[PDB]
Amino acid sequence: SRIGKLLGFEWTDLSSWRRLVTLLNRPTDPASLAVFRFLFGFLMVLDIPQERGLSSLDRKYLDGLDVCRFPLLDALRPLPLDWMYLVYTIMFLGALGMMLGLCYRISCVLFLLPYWYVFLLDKTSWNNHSYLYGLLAFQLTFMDANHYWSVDGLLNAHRRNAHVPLWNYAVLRGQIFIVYFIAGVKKLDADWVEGYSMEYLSRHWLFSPFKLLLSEELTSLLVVHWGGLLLDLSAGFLLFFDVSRSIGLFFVSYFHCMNSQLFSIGMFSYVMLASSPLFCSPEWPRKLVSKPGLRHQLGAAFTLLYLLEQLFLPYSHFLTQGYNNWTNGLYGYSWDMMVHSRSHQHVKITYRDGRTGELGYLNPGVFTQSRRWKDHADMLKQYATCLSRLLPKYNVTEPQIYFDIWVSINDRFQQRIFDPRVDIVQAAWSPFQRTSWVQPLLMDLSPWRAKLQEIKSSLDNHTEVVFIADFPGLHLENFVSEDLGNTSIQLLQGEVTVELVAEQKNQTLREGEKMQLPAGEYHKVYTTSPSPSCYMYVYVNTTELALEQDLAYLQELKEKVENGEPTPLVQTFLRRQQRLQEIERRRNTPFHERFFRFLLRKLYVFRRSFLMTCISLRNLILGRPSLEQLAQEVTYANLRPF
Ligand SMILES: *[C@@H]1O[C@H](CO)[C@@H](O[C@@H]2O[C@H](CO)[C@@H](O)[C@H](O)[C@H]2NC(C)=O)[C@H](O)[C@H]1NC(C)=O
Ligand SMILES: *[C@@H]1O[C@H](CO)[C@@H](O[C@@H]2O[C@H](CO)[C@@H](O)[C@H](O)[C@H]2NC(C)=O)[C@H](O)[C@H]1NC(C)=O
Ligand SMILES: *[C@@H]1O[C@H](CO)[C@@H](O[C@@H]2O[C@H](CO)[C@@H](O)[C@H](O)[C@H]2NC(C)=O)[C@H](O)[C@H]1NC(C)=O
Ligand SMILES: *[C@@H]1O[C@H](CO)[C@@H](O)[C@H](O)[C@H]1NC(C)=O
Repeated sequence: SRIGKLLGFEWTDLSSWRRLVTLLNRPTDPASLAVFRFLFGFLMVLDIPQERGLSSLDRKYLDGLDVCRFPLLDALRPLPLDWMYLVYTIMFLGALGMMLGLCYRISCVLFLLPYWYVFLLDKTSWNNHSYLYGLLAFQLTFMDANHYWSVDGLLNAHRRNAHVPLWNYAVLRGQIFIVYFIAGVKKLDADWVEGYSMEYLSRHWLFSPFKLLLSEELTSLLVVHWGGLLLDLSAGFLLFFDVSRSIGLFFVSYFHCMNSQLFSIGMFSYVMLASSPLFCSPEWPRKLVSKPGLRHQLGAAFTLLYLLEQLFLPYSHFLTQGYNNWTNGLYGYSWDMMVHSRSHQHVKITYRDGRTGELGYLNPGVFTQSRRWKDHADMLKQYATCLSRLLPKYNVTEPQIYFDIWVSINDRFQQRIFDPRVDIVQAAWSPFQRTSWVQPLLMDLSPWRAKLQEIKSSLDNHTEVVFIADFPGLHLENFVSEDLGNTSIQLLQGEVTVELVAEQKNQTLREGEKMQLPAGEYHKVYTTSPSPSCYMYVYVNTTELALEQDLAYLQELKEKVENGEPTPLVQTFLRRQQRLQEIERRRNTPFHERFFRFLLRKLYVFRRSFLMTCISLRNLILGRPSLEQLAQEVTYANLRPF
């Protein structure tokens, strides 16, 4: 029958529970599962000492210097350095055991435990590939892949050349299809259909022949955005059918190779390439060489429940209102890669003393190791709690901490994200309720960006225009510098007051009015309307302005008569010229020198990781020697091999 030829199954097995159970447990050849197991083990062995932090473990959890952690659960506290090195050693031993296929269950447990522990230990390092690695580890733990091409066959003849059930293939195929389909359906965004996101990626040299047949706007619009969506849909769909197998495999391989070359994601693309050929016939590596029980019901119930859970999970942001933010939820467990970009401008942290009442300012990125806390509420709350418990170390009383964070998403209006008058230390945050101290985004200016495009077709190219939207009640204080000549402010919408404190003069502005700000003084803008206000700064100050004035003077002198202690400006210009010549030389440099330097750096990373692991194991087993020998070993370990 054509139905069973194409779909691989019949309808009459779906009529009964027992018929479905008997259908889902047909035996098959284990060769491709063993090939995928070997490839996944080798890729994880190569991937552990590079991205997970085995080399950089000594400066992430160094003793003495306290860093505000960001765990999912507040009870989690990391172990000291020797125990963390022991945990990474146990994880590497489990990865080696999964790679060689000996003692498969214990190896899968010893790989599944510390990877999930490290993934739950840190929220700032969440990504798509770590979550995919955790899901693939949890999937491959339960399956049996030790029946072909393994040391377990040599150590035991009972587990060599044996059959495997169908659901071990079905779960992995469903997982890959779920990842592809969820990425494709999450790429249907309002900012992605207009091509604003990742619009600067078309300037890369790997798109060099694509500019030969298409214009730059056409290459940036049709190929990057729509072509990626079509490639995701085709990678989801074409691998199921036997007619579209080879062309779909070629497209998947080309897409994964291009994404591996274009970005710095790591070894995610190689793992996707290793999981790509699983959709073929289950005897494809073999040609290269030459009443049901209760567990049958368990292997189907687990498959159905896991598929339902993984289908429901990426659209489960409607229950996580506590972690909800401007866009949606947390990041990483939604498969929406490369959709949004950030450009942070300024962060100001103020503190008021609880006893003296004095006001002071803190450093922007003090006591923190990451830059991902400026977009999420829970990380801000944990940072406030950490600063509240840390600030008495510097002769400070019980503090009041006020934040002021400005951010822009996908080149929009720079507006505040939180209210700067709410103390976060005494504030309330719950995972099951909507937060009350998050400013909503102003999407009403979205067509007026095109009007801003008209402003982008306005005046000199060297001029600068900044779009600022302000909430009612707040005030923006700025210091226009002395060099900022010809600085003007134009009001677009609302009612604002501009105040100069040097002469104590405040004026009200109307729509369309223009004002000239003083240079070298502090100024403030207040919103004095019930509605939020939108306005624009038009100014040009910089070395571009100075060089344009000097270029006009030199051009006038040239057309009149002529041709066209150290010197820091001349040396800076020569350094920029030498930077351009070094870029041109790197383009002209053959690949072998860069490859040798890359291999030397990777060998240094691997050697430093192995030496630090050996030093930590010697300190754990044989105790801690005197500090002179330890300092000598630290100096010897950090030395480049050469
Ligand atoms: C300083 O203010 C702004 C730049 O900050 C400029 O003002 C423009 O004035 C010129 C004519 O002088 C007009 O063509 C432009 O349309 C004005 N800018 C607007 C309305 O966007 C100019 O560089 C300086 N102002 C003056 C009066 O010279
Ligand atoms: C110009 O008018 C504004 C508008 O009232 C004044 O701004 C206020 O400043 C005072 C203290 O300077 C505060 O007590 C008020 O709460 C502010 N108003 C708002 C709505 O926040 C500004 O001080 C005036 N400047 C001069 C020089 O008179
Ligand atoms: C405003 O104009 C000044 C012109 O001096 C710009 O500054 C120079 O700034 C760069 C850093 O961006 C320094 O490396 C140079 O040494 C400065 N030149 C000097 C001091 O002669 C400045 O970037 C412009 N923009 C702002 C926001 O101030
Ligand atoms: C005041 O602060 C300094 C540095 O923070 C330190 O000596 C100590 O915490 C305080 N000293 C006294 C005498 O209270």
